[PDB]
Amino acid sequence: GVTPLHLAADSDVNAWDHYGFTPLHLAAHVGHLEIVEVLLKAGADVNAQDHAGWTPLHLAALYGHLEIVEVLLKHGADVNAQDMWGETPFDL
Amino acid sequence: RMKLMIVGNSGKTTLLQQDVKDWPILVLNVWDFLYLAVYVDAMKPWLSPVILVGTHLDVEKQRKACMSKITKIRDYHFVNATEESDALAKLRKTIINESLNVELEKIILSERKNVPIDRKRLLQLVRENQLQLDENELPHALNESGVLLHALQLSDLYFWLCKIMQILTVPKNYMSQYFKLLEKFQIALPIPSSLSDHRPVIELPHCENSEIIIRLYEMPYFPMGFWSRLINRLLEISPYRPNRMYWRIYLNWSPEAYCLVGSEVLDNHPESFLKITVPSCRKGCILLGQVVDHIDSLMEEWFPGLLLKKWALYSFNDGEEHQKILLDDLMKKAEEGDLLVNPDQPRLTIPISQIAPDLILADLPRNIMLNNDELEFEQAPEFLLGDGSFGSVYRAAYEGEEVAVKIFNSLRLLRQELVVLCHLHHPSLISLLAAGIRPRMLVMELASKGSLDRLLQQDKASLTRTLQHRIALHVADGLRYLHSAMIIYRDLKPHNVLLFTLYPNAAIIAKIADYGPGFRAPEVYNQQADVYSFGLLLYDILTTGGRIVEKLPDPVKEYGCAPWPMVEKLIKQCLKENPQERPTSAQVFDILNSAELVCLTRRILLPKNVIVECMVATHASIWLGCGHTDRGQLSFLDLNTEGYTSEEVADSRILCLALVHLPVEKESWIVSGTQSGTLLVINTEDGKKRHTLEKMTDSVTCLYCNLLVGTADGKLAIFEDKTVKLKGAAPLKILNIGNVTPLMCLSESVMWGGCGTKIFSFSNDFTIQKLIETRTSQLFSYAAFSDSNIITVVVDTALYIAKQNSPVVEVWDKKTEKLIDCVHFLREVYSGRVKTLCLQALWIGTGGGHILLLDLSTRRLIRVICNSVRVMMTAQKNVMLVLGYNIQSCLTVWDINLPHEVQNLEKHIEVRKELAEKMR
Ligand SMILES: Cc1ccc(C(=O)Nc2ccc(CN3CCN(C)CC3)c(C(F)(F)F)c2)cc1C#Cc1cnc2[nH]ncc2c1
Repeated sequence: GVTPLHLAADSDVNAWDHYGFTPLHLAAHVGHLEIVEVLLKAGADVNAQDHAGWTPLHLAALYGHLEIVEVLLKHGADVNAQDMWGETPFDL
Repeated sequence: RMKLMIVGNSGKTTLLQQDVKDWPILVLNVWDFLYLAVYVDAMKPWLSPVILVGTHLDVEKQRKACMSKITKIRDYHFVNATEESDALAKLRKTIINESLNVELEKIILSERKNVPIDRKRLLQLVRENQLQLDENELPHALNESGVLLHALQLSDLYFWLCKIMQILTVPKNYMSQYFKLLEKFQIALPIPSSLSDHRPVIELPHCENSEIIIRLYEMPYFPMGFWSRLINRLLEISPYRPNRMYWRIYLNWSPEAYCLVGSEVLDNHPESFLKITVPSCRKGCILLGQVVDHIDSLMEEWFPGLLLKKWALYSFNDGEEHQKILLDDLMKKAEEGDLLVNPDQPRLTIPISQIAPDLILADLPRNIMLNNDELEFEQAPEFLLGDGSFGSVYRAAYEGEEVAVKIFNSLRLLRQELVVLCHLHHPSLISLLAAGIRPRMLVMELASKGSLDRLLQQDKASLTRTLQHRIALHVADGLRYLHSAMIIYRDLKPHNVLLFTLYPNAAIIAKIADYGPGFRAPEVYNQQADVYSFGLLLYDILTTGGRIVEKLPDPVKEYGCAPWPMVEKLIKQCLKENPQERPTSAQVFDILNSAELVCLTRRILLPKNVIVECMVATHASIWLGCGHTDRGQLSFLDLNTEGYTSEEVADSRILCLALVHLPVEKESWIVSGTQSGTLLVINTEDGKKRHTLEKMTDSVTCLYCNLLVGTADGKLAIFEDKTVKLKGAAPLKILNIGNVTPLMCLSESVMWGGCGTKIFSFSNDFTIQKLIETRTSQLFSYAAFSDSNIITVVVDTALYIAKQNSPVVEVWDKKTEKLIDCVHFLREVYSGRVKTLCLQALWIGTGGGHILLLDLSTRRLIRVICNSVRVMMTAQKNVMLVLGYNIQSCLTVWDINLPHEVQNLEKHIEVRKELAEKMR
């Protein structure tokens, strides 16, 4: 239930998999800053959510990839959005 | 205020001036359809007092004769005029004298009756304060005043009044309510009630006297609405093609099965006759029995009382006039023998089965008539069953098997009970064995262990948890079945629960019986009262003694029984005071038909806004590491008294906990690994005797007792169990495996562990024996999960290993050094990411509050089961502890039998259902 864009992000722009992770989510999760920037420049949904409510900013700041956080913020992202548990990318 | 009604045959509204209206006489509401009787036979069905008044007799002695025809009623008045009568003032004075000889709701009704065509309660709350009684103020309150009328389903939220009930002349919710009311008011039937008043010409059946059974009902007066009610109820008749003709019933199914239920009157007779003509064969007598049963039910429920005479017509020889004999005489003859003999020349006789085939219980189902030879039926006094507490029941033997015999002294009750019983075949309902014709009795199967009431009173030791669940589940099944057939049990009591087998895995354990008070709903019935009674019964099952020994108190606190979560909630919701909020019996059974209902021993909720990251179990009690702040708080939760305590012991968040045991000196020290890297050793006996071991370079993330310390830099430090008590103890050796790669897993079974993305093994010599790289499994799950830290390791024959923020659990063979998807299991049956594992079966606690269960052979999903899981582990009756979050912390103590018992029930119910599939 994944598209080659999913695998490219790991190693459609908003198509989701079993876990709700769109390419963006996985790009901000693994730590590929360039892939995140490419995806936002390609028209990504910086306000998307997975099956657990996490946003691309959530995974970007969840692992310490602050450069991806800045790239998302400069591209219309919401810094106060909440997850399933109500936490924000600022919280993580 | 008062209600006045015009009754009788006929000025109607002409005499009312002296359909609903208002008139002061004190103000009254007049309905033209005390009670005023306008004057000769319609007054008897009307009979609250009735006043006789002449029908404007202005057309003398004739009026007096007509009055004395019926009078020789409260009084008589000669109002002999359509207007301005001489005695009109006298009639008004008499009516005033007769009439003279929820107040808040009455006041509020004026505002209530302001609907141009539910929300009325809001109007009762906006402009009133006492109406806040709500539940206690609206139990019956409006139908008593004829305004805003409200088992009618369309009555709770429904509130044209009586004139439209208009259909006799010729909103969707309003139309549905009108249809329901017309069905209730017997104006229209779910086959009209005013079809015709002339009996249609009937077909010609067999007219032989020896071939027909004729039952006559001589009634002096016809009650009003009798025929319409009989038409409505003479429809659920079955001989196992209803060519039905309707008039003010010719129900013929076959040339040998028909009921000619009609009414008539002879020329030389002032009363009325109801005639039933049935064929005297094997099938028609069933129809006759059903028709007699329905007529008796109508004259007992709808129209109590009514002197009614029952005759049966018999002819010794064909071609002779039918001779009518009272049913009491025929019953006496059937009790004495089975032949009616002519008193004159006693040589011609006729069996009762050919005359009154309902006094000898004739034509009962083929598999049910009692064979007088096989059964013992020895109803000797003092050879009772239950010492007579079950009525007049003794013991006997039917076909070599013991049975219970109930003697019936009075034929009405036996036939009513048999008709009730012949359509109740359920695994949880006691089943009919013998009809019991000649002794006039009823024989049932026997329960060896008495009733459940006796078990709860005395034999409490043998009643285990699974036995309680099985009894309650079977009784709920029975109640649900009873309500499925629109049958209402009176009051479900422990005395009505018979126990056959005490083996917990048997298909049937408890049964419901009714051998002809405190277990009462607040409203009293209705099935909501039955659910209330079942809630009380389950309260008395969970609490073994309970209310049968002596708004309810909490069962696990008043009586001190072992806690049973998910059953106390069911009791609470069943015993809800509002009948609309009680669950239906089907829903109650589904709640009982729960795998997690039996095993869930304990459920503890921790103080609000507390975060616990790790726990350990003493061997009951639990130590917990609070992580809702930047201070190291150690909490102590007692699983018995739920005495949650906490204290600050460290300057940094406590990350891991372990328990060193020293049987040599009988010591037990809890070691706490903190974020700053300090191992805090505290004697579990007292918190004062505490110290610290050698401080680690980085955070301490895992501790195991064999004492092994895993840090955030992979520096596994080995501590001898006897040197844990040594203050500032230095480890004998340190593996130093990994890099600045946390060592977070350590398990026994040579023993193994996990750090970063590598698995290591080592023996008693404490050096690396096997190293396995777990990033080679990136083709099965992408690098977002494999490249995470390793958080859990368990072992039986292959290492089951779980990584941080990953819903995938991997399996690695311990020999060749080389796949459970939790999202798949969750979707088939919500975050998915694995937070903890444990082993016994494999238990996987995911971040969304689910606890997946797997077998250790084929990794098959058993059950998926507070919406987070932080850590699950074993403890000791072996149990499982699970900790999760809501943030409101959650502790859940299951019975480790959980993988097995929930399987049993899955088969149990099934085989039990099979019995129903065989009982139909
Ligand atoms: C000897 C005997 C005769 C009759 C019954 C009986 O109950 N029949 C019966 C009738 C009707 C109904 C259902 N109606 C519907 C609505 N009504 C308003 C309420 C109920 C039920 C149902 F069950 F469905 F409710 C059961 C039990 C025994 C027995 C026995 C026995 C067996 N074993 C034993 N061991 N020790 C003692 C002992 C005693």
